[PDB]
Amino acid sequence: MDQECIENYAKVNGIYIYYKLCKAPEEKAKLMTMHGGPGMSHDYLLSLRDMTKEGITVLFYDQFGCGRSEEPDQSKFTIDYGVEEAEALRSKLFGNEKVFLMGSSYGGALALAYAVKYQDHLKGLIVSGGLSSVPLTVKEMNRLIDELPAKYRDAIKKYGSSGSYENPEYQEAVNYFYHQHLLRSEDWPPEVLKSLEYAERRNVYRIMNGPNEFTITGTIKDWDITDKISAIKIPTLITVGEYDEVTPNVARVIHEKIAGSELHVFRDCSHLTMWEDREGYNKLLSDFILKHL
Ligand SMILES: *[C@](O)(CCl)[C@@H](N)Cc1ccccc1
Repeated sequence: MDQECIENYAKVNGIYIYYKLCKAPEEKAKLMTMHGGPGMSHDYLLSLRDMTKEGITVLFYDQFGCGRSEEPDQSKFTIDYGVEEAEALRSKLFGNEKVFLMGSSYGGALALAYAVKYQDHLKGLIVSGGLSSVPLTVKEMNRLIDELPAKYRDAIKKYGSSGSYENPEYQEAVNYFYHQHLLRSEDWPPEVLKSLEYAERRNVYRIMNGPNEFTITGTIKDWDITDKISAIKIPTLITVGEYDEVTPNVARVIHEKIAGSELHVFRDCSHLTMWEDREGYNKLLSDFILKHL
């Protein structure tokens, strides 16, 4: 069964980053995880921790300016910097071993940007609810907004149009959206709540993402590397939910570009598929890693 994890606060390429590694028994493969946001934390991905009894070691770590890690210079708020951070961590920790990469949401996109440069260091890639193009995901989310009942749809196009995010009606619509496309549940896990809490307390989510999940005005609103991800040749497991805020259509684009890549859609699921179907999610990412051992 579980055997706790080794927590540390090491110095990466310039800044102090927090990480939590859980390895063995009978380790077969090592796996690094990248939370979403931007500006969240490993916390909400702690369900993937169950894969250790399946011989999978997991590396949970808060990215720059996230969770328990120090915030770098405002200019370092880019995805290209996260990639340099990831590689530095994998190396000054695992040496020159080939590790499996797992990215969730923004982490998925980051995970992709990683493979585009350091795929040779990876043995496999897992992109869950991720994206390769922000403008695309934005276009997809807008549809979801229009598909929401007028009671909330209008509130999102009104108060979200006058900068009135502190409005209760609007905040009411944001919630309905989250309980529909972010996480389908009434008893949200603490891990998620902590990562969400970390998003409102730091500055990354603010400066890179925006007010909320469906109102991106940060510094990635134009990010798009679709014409780059085609160069990835390693085994890729792309998962996405049915009601996923980052539609399976956006997951489809990634599927095309990556040859031989798998694509799995979780019915009755949304964005955080980690808690909606923990056993099935982990099982899928587990067998994926074990076959491409
Ligand atoms: C994920 O990182 C949430 Cl865990 C998500 N915010 C990424 C994203 C979605 C839509 C637009 C930009 C980023």
